[PDB]
Amino acid sequence: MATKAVCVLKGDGPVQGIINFEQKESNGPVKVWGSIKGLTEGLHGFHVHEFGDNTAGCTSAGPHFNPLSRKHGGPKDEERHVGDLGNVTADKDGVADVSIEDSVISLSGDHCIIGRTLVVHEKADDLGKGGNEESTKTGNAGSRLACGVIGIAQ
Amino acid sequence: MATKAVCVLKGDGPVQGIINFEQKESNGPVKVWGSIKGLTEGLHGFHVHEFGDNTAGCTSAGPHFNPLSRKHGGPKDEERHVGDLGNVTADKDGVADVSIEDSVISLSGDHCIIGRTLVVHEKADDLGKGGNEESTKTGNAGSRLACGVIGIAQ
Ligand SMILES: [Zn+2]
Ligand SMILES: [Zn+2]
Repeated sequence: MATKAVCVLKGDGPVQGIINFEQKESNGPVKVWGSIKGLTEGLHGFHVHEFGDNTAGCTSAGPHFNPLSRKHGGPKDEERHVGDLGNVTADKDGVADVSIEDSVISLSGDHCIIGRTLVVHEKADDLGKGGNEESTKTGNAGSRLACGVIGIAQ
Repeated sequence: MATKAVCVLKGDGPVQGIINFEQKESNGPVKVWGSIKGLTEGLHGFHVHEFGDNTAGCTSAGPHFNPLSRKHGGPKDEERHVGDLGNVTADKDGVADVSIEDSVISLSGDHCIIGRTLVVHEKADDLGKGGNEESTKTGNAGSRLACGVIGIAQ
């Protein structure tokens, strides 16, 4: 049904952004693109979380969206959360230019991410390869800097 | 299979609030309740708009959600937009304690309002009885005071 979606990211700090999603075929991949500003230079975990609940800011978004009950990985791993979109990279000006294609998320059906929350994190996602409990759950990406509900777009 | 949703309404003015949605059965009504502050005493149009797109504030939400291409009505009318939830009423302190039950909106299927935008309006919705062109589109409810994307809730 939905072929386009959009998310406005905001937080308590300076991190702000707009991410676009496009899926021209229901059984095809989703392109995810846009820009995030206000970030510290370097890598930042970038995940779809389960709830589109911003009533307590990014905290009420709950955990990584994981309907298949897998362990956390990078977006190229077979073992991954549906929500695991890896890292975005901020340049020296604090701007991350996002350009991702993904085959696991969907804008329709059981992996559908409309109505869930996109979150950019304080630290790099260790892609589930950090050798501890936390790595297998969250990637050690730490704090939530900005988030927004993924909405249907024209 | 969502059975709960939530929406944080924010705007450029004093209007803000949190609205909850619950739909225990997919063939059943959706209960809509919560609290919005900052509103002038009396009736305010309360609608689901088509896009969950807050890139230009409430303007980018587009028109009332209307997948059946009907004219604007009140929620008790057969001729209504899916998104036509009617009015909410703010008391003398500016508070609307919202409590609605509606069987045309849904949290799944064709009429699913997850990922769409809830908007509270400046003026009363005339429920399509205003006799002018605008009544059949917006109910003459006027500008958008606060809005948010409807998200899946726990
Ligand atoms: Zn994960
Ligand atoms: Zn309408």
